[PDB]
Order: sequence, then structure tokens, then C-alpha cells
Amino acid sequence: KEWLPVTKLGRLVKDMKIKSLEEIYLFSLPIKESEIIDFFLGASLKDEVLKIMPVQKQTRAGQRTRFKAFVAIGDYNGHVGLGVKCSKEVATAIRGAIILAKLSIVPVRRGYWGNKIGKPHTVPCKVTGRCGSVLVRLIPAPRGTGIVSAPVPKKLLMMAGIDDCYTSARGCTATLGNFAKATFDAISKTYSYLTPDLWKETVFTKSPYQEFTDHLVKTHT
Amino acid sequence: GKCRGLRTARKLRSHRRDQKWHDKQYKKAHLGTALKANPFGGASHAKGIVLEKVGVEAKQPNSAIRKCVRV
Amino acid sequence: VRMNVLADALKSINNAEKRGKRQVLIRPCSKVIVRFLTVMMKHGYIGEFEIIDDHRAGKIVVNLTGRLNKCGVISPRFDVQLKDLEKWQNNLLPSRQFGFIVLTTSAGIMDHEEARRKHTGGKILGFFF
Amino acid sequence: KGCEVVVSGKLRGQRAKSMKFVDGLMIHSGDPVNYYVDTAVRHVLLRQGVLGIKVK
Amino acid sequence: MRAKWRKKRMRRLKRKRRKMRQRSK
Amino acid sequence: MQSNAGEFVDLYVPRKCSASNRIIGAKDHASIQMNVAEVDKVTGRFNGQSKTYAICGAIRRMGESDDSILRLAKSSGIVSQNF
Amino acid sequence: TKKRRNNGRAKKGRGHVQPIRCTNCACCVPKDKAIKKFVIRNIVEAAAVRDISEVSVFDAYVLPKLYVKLHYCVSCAIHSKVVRNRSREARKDRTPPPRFR
Amino acid sequence: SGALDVLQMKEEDVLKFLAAGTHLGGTNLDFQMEQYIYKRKSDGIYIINLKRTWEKLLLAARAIVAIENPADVSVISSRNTGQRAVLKFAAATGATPIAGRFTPGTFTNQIQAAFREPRLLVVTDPRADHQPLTEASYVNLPTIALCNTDSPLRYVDIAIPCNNKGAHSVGLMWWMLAREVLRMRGTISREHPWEVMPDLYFYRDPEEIEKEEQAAA
Amino acid sequence: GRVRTKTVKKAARVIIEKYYTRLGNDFHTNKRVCEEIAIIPSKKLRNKIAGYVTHLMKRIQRGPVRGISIKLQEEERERRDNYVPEVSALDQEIIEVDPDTKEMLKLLDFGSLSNLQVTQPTVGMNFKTPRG
RNA sequence: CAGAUACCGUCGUAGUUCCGACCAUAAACGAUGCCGACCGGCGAUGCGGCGGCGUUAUUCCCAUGACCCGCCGGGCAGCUUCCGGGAAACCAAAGUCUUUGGGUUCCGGGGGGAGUAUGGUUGCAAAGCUGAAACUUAAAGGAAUUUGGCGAAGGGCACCACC
RNA sequence: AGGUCUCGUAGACCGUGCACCAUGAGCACGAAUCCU
Ligand SMILES: [Zn+2]
Repeated sequence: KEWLPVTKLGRLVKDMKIKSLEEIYLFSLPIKESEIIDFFLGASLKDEVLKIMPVQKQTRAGQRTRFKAFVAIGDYNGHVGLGVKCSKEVATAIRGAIILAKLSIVPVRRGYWGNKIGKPHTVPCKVTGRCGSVLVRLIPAPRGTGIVSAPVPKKLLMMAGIDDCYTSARGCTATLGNFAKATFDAISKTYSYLTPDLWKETVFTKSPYQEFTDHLVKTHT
Repeated sequence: GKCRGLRTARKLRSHRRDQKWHDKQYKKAHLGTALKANPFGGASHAKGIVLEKVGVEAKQPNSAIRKCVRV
Repeated sequence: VRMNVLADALKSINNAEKRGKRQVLIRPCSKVIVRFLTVMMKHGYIGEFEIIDDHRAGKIVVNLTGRLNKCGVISPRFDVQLKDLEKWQNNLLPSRQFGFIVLTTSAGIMDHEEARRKHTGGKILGFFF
Repeated sequence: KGCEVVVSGKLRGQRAKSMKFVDGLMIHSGDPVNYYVDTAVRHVLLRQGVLGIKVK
Repeated sequence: MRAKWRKKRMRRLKRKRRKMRQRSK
Repeated sequence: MQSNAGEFVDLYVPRKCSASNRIIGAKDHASIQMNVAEVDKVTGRFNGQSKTYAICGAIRRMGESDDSILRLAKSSGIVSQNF
Repeated sequence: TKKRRNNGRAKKGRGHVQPIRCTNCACCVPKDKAIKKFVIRNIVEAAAVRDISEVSVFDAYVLPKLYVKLHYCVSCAIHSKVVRNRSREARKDRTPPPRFR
Repeated sequence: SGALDVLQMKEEDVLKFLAAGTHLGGTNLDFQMEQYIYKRKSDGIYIINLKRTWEKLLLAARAIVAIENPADVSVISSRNTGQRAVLKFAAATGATPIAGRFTPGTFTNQIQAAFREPRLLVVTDPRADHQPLTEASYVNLPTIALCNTDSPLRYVDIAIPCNNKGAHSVGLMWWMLAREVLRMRGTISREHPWEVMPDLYFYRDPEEIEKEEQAAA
Repeated sequence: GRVRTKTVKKAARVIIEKYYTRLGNDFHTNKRVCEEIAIIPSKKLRNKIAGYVTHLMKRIQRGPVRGISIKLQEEERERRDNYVPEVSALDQEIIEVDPDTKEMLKLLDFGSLSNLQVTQPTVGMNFKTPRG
């Protein structure tokens, strides 16, 4: 129940200067501190475990076993994350998966199918991610349909917050880590796709360092 | 698809026919030799009367004898 | 040898757009290539494109901008109807809010929404988004 | 400055497996283990069997 | 038994079967 | 971006590159934010106005970033025309 | 798998080269595959040169040299320890071994 | 940054550049370096146009003075030619020095005692400093580098074309960049030369130190 | 063999870095210093530490050392790189200027300079090592 | 050597060489079909052509050959790269592939039975092409990682090893 | 007229292939989370 911010970003977040996490995503700062997201996203950041599988490295005297835990965390109105940690026991492997998933979290965008009435509910276009041999598609769906997929990307898109999707996977789907990372990579690059809805040139607002350099030279060495 | 031409459908149909013929399930289900060698003759059930009761053992990992019958 | 000049031109401009350059040397010339690039210009995807006059074959130099995702060719030329085009934009366009399908029409080389509102159809050419 | 707990015996099964819980600093050789680490070995009489505890 | 000597043994068996077939016509 | 009512539905609009006009996500950490000071014509001193540009990570990883910044200064008139 | 960029030899557009024979063995090996070694030797070795020059009638008599070319099959080359196996990362070193004396 | 009459060279900076041998480059060529070269002469040395070096140097000075905190500028040197030069540059312009043994994971490992958060990075040779460019890629860190005609322009943003082999040119342009940064900040004069001595940034081996020990008292 | 441990070497290096004017080359004297100014739990460790201190003195009295920084041995480096000569080595009466870069300089901004001269080009163009 | 019609050593018939008539088989392998467009850099090599300070065929000129400096076209290759691809080894093609369509020929649907039996065709013959089925099986495989064992190599140690 | 001209001698590539050497019965391999 304490915090010493070792980085400049942590001090800026703690000193009530940076408003949301959206501008941190906008300038693409590397978030090397876990509890920045804890400070921004509160109790709505619900987590659950995907699979705890064992990996074994054999030695001369028997074989040594380690457990790696795939854990996805995310908020149901946008941001979703995913983290893999391999350690000795299971509980601190779960905690390492929590901290590494809270480190690696990205925002998503939501669009419309056909008609633009109300809140966005589905993915804006056909987006596709790939890791390993696993190829995952995310195709927009009409309103009130629901996610149709395997249960693991289904729960990943529900914790992402999208209500409607169409999916089509290919490859060794049974490897849950590769499938989860492929779905996370597919949903992460929605801000890497250029659309005519935002063809206008973005005004270059300054970095928070450019306005809070006085505060940081007061509070740091 | 490999041969993509606007006036090419007989070649695609014949090649698909040959590669469909060169299969396992389709070759079994569309040749008469399998049903000639089928004891049931392509039927779900069959009747019969008992010759004798014999006994055969299991494979290498499982150690038991399974008591089949000769009909 | 060469079969479609539009396929080579679209592949060349797609490769030069992915590498991030700004000028593309389209070596063939055709009426369908000029009309296709004119449609892409009218829908706000490219800028000033050239036609270099020569007594052999013209060359086209385009002014690229960071606006094109992928432009491609559907070979061979598939004829469509008005009801048949919906499946083509279902399985070819990435979304319904953007993207275009250019198809040959007796009214000229012209996209799919305009061919829909003019109650017509014809052979397909390609797509861009 | 450091401690560790070892529990050995039949832990939820038939084969005897040992769990070792190390953290901190801990020496093992020479004389200073006489008057820096304190060793206590106890036996626990469970319903299933016996259990051994080493804390240092 | 590697593949080449298996092929040679199969060739010898084929020769013997061909000879007994042509002598048993 | 916009609905039938006219409200803005995206959380934020992402940054667009100055040179290649591409899009910058939250995972490409190689993207920079160059601030270039504007110097007054007569005194040769800093005034307080700057001209900022964004360079994407791919064109900076490839090595073509410096001529992109040079062309940006050519278009903005910071660097000389004859050069 | 593919161990080397080439196939352990030095043909790129030929398909066939004339065969040669090993020295320790009698193995038929292709010419561009065999590990050649053109050794430069002389008549006497290190210390007999003083005795030869003492017994040689001609003053300042220059000593002759023996030039032979040695061709090795790769098994006979490795068994004679003229070439040794290398690591996967350091296999791609076409520089010759350094000479000092 | 030199399109006007106030940010050009008049008569003597060209004398310093010709005396230090900055115009004499190398014998090979990088594929992005034909912009800043004139043509090959005899004995295979590529000569560098002086206004291109001037404009890139003044653009680097503008980039340095544009940020507020001078301690956020990080100077890096690894070779022996530019050790004291970046120390004097950090003493003059307020930068922060790493000269010799840039440890890996300096900008990424956030628990080290030597972990630093800069905002602008400058080096002396991206061939000799191929290690801090990797961490400069891993964080949001633009780089300004002092490149020769043979140096690869990978992971760089502002490239100053020069000669970085001899220590004379390296010391001269570190002093030169120091004076233009101090001019654009607004401390020293523009028509009166600040040139109290330009040999303070030059590197010298201790053999000539013991030579002048033998020569003088 | 007699190879010193990281503890002995580290303690000797830090005791040279902290204290320098209270030691010497005599082993028993700085053995007594190392006994007085530090806490050492043994006699043999104290003797090993004092021996490595004496070896460090014999190293230091020759020349510079790359591991130990001493304030009395410091200020000498900035003494050597603070003073400057009278000649700046940049303002001479002759500058070696090739005719090609002279023609380059004539195109640049100038028609004539007061400190430049023109030499002759070489008769033969060889500039690379023979490698084929 | 226990056995040795095997490794080894000495002889030695067909064959190895040339001509005339056959068969059409190889790890015939770059284990990578042909044509065509695009997509980075660098040092070199072989050919043909173009341009240029200089040295030589003994001293002047020109052209030819021989060096040096560069360019163009075709080709055998090489180094490097976070273009990109792949399961990876790796590949400037094995890239431009879910953002899936340049033209076109052949060819594979888990492993074994099996390149087997019959039929046809070809061949003096040996064999070549075409080519199944019943039955049996839950794995057979490709790349890479860590102690493992080598009558594998390179360095050290031990009187529970030797001298 | 003078008398062994001068700075150190790693002043080793001299060494190719080295007898006989087979076999191994098997039952046991276990796959993990939270603070009150
Ligand atoms: Zn041999």
C-alpha cells in the first residue's frame, strides 16, 4: 500500500498532471511501471487465468519443472492486455502474469456494421493478426449477434468490450498461448490501420514534458 | 487454384475429379471391392448362429483375455 | 511474357507504396490504367499523376501520399450483375464504410456505387481501399 | 537476515515429496552455523501419516 | 535391410516367381 | 469518429507521421517527436515559437529519416533553398 | 537439414568435375571437394643444414627445396588432424589459418 | 538555419574548417551520403561541401536549443578522439556526459543506479556508438550524430557530414556546436567572436605531453 | 597458489580510495594503520589486506591505475587538459589545398582568399591495398 | 577372429579402352518447373562496348595489346540488412499471401502392405512405363532446446588413475 | 687513418596412417491458488 515512482512518467502520473492514459498512448511512451494502469483503471479491470501449463527442462539428476501461466486482463469498455510469466511455483507465476499483462495493455477502437446509429459495437474493418502458424481474423458483425469463435478469443473480446464479431482461425489452434497472442495481436493493430474517417492532419500537441519540465526540475535532481 | 483462365473449366473439373478419385474415404465409398470384401454387405446389423465360444488375449500394455464368440 | 499491363502496374504501385516512396514509374500505358488512376484520384487516394508522351508507349508518374492501403487486380475479368455484385463486395471489400470496386461498364470505367445507382453492371477490374 | 522452511513427507499423494521455501541470505559451511542459524526438527502426526519440519 | 538390398531381394523373388509362372503355363 | 447525432465516439485520434503520412500506434516505440526552434530574422536569438514534426518508427529504422527531416525543413523554409 | 551454404565443395554451375585420388587412402574424390595442401619443404630439416654446409664443397651453396602437392579425402584429412570441426556460428570463416613461422 | 545573412559564414570559419581537415572525408561511400559530397578527387578522398555541413550543424543547434532543460541532452563518446571534447561541451552547454564504457541497458533497465531519462541524444560516431542507438530505438529518443561519408545512417535523425577519424575535426565541431548553441540560447555575442581558444576541445596523446614536459619547465 | 579473494581486493581498493596520506610502503606500519582505521575480524585477513595494500602502493608509485581514483593523484588530468598553447594550430600562413577543392571553394562563395594556395595533383591514381 | 567365404595382403576370369546394334535407369539434387513486372546496399569476378590523369611494347604522334579509375548489359556467385516470408533451419527469393486472382504444364492427401499381384506395352535378355486390392496400425515424421553418450576433437585434474 | 658495421634471436612444422573389441530380461514417469 505504498508507491515510490522511480521513473519520470510515474512522478507525472502521481502528481495529478497527466489527465488520462489516452495521451500516453498517443505519444506512445513505454509504460515501464505496472501501477500506472492501476491508478488510471480502477476496480473495473477484471482478470482471469487462461491456462497454467508445465514446461520441463531435464537435468542430470531428474528433470526440473516450471509452470507458466497465461493471464489476460482488461477493461470491458476498451483496453485489453495479455501476459505470460514462467516461474518456479504457480502463485507467483500468476502474480508475474498479472504484472506483465498490466504492463502490456493497448486500447482498441470499435466501429459499425453498415449504419452508424448509437454507440459502436463491432470492429471497424477486417483486421488480422499472426504469430506462430496461427492466423486469426476479426470481421464486423451486425448489432445484437454476439461473438462466434473458440471460447478463449470469445472471452478475450468480451474483456476487450466488443459485443459483435465474426472469426475464422487457421493453424495449430490447440496451442492456447499462440492463439491468445494471435488474437491479441489482431485486436491490437486496429490503431495501426488507416481509414478515411481520420484522413485529416492531426494537430501536433506538445508532450507533457514540454509543459511540466518546470515541475520535473523542481521534483528531481 | 492454379490454372486461372476465363475459358478453363473442363481442365479444372477433370483435375478435381482425378484428385478427388485419388483419395481414401472417397475411394473406399465409391468402389465395389470394399463392399464385396465387407462381411455385412453394407448393413448396420446382421444375424447369425453360434459356432463355438473362444478366447483371445489383449495387446501388450493391457493384460487380460477378452472372450469373443465365433458366429 | 506479359498478359495484363494493369496487373503489373497495380503490383508496382502497391510495392512502391509499401516501401514508402512518393513517385512510381508505371511503364505501360492504357486507357483502362488512366481511367482507373483517374477514379482513384477522384475518390481522394492519390494526387497529380503524369502521362509522359512517347511514340512507343506512354509512362505514368504518380504523386503518392500516405493514403493507400492496397490496390489490386481481379484476373481474369469476371462479369457481374447487380444482384451478383453484393457477394463480390462481401468477400472483397474490407468494410462497408469504405473501399471501392471498379468494374467495366458501357458508361465507362466506373466504380460500384455509381454502377448501382445507374442500374447496370459488367466485367470487373479491381479494387482499392 | 534470512530463513527457510522445509516440509517433507507424503504431501497430497502416495510418493513422498519435499517442499523447500528459501528466501533471504543463508550460509551452510564452517563454524558460523553454530551461532547464526538455529535448527529445530519436529514431527507432525497427521491422520494420513507423519510429517517433518526443518526451520533455520 | 536398407532400401537397395530390399529392392535386390524383391527383384530376385520376382525373377523366381516369373520363372515358375513361365514353367507352370 | 462520428455518428448520426454528431458526437465523437473514439477515445483519441492517433498521431499521424509528418513524412510518410502513416499512422503511429502505442507499440512502435521508435517514433520520435522532434522540436525545432524558430529563430528571429534579425536578432539571431530564440523567441519562443517552435515547429514540431513526428517521424514514424519504420522510416527511422530503415535509415531514410534524415532526408525526410531535410525535406520537411525545405518545405518549412528552415534550411536554405540552395543548401 | 542444410548444414552449409554450399555442399561442402566448390561447384556452382558445373554438375561434374574430374575425379582425383587421395594420398593416405585410394578414395576417388572430386577435385573441387578435396582439401588440397601444397606443402613447401626442403632437403634437410633444422640442424643437419650446418653439417651439410660444413661438408659441401661449394661455399655459400644455396639449398634446394621440395615441392609436392597433397590431396586428401576428408575422412583421412580429419583423422590426420589437418582440419578440425568448428562451431555453428564460426563455421562461416573462409579466411585461412594464420601463419607465423 | 542559414537561409538569411545572419546565420552564414563570413571569412574565418572556413579557415578553421580547411585547417582542421574537416572537408577531407574517406575512401568509401554510404548510400545516403551522396547528398553531402562534391566528387571524387585523386587518391580516392571524398570532399564535403561546407554549406551542407553548416546547415546540418545549425539544424542540430536549433534542435538542441529547442528543448528547455539542458541537462536532458546526453553526450556519448566511446573512441579516444572525443573524450575531453564532450566533457567540455557538457560543461559549456549544460549537457550530461558518458565518455567511455557506455554500459548496455542504460536507458531501459529502470532499477539501475546509473539509469537516466534523457530527451535528446547526441553521439560522435554511430559506427563506434552502435550500442546506444539500440536503446535509443527502444525508447523515444531522437539522435543527432557526427557522421563520415562511410558511416551508415541507420537509426539516425540529424546527420552532420564531417570527418570523425582525426581528433582535430571532432574537437573543432564540438567547439563549433557549443558556440552556435550558446549563441542561439542568447548568452554570447554574434558579431564579436567568442573564440577565446579553440584548442580546449582538441584531443592529444600523452607522448606530446611528455614532449612538452621535456621542452618547457 | 596465493590468489587474493574479492573481499580482500575490494577492501584494499576502497581503503586506498578513502585513505592515502596515512599509508606507505612499509608493511608493518600500514598493517597497523589498517588495524586502526577499520574493523577486521582476523589477523590473517588483516595481513593479507595489508599485503595487497603494499602491492597497490608499489603499483601506484610507478604510474596511473585504471581501477583506483585518488584525490591527490586527481586534479592532474584536468591540469593537463586545461592549459592551452599560444598557437591554435588552425591559423597558419599556408594551407594545403588541392586544386579540386580549390575549384570547389571557388564555386561555393568566394573568388579569392588571403591564406590559400594551389598545389599539383598526383601523376598516378593508386589508393587501395592489392587484394583483387 | 569363437565363427570372417568381411575390413587387410598376393594372384586373377568378365569388365574398364575403340567401333556397330540395344535398355532408358541415378542423392540424373540447386532435394528448389518455365516466362514476365516490382522490391535495399557493398566489395569483387568472366565477357562485350563507352569515357578518362598516368607507366610499359625504351623516349615524338595515333591505334592496338598490358596496368590503373569509373559506367552500361547479360551471367556464375559472395558479404550485409528488423523490406518481407516461414514451424524453424534459412531465403534478396523460398518476398510482393486472409489486405488471399500475372499466364501456364506436371504432381501429394496419416504410416505399412507397395512400386507389390494381375492385364497391357516395350526389350535378345536383364528390366523400363502404366499400377491396385484385401488386411493391419495411432502414430510414422520436419525444425530447434536442455544434462545424455561417442573406440569425436580441443584444454586441465586425481596415487579411491598411471609412470 | 680505423678493424668481426647496427637493434632481439620461437636458430621448433621430423614425421603419414597405430592389433582384437560382441550381447543386455524388466514390471515404477508423479503434471497444482487465495489473503483476512
Ligand atoms: Zn584417403
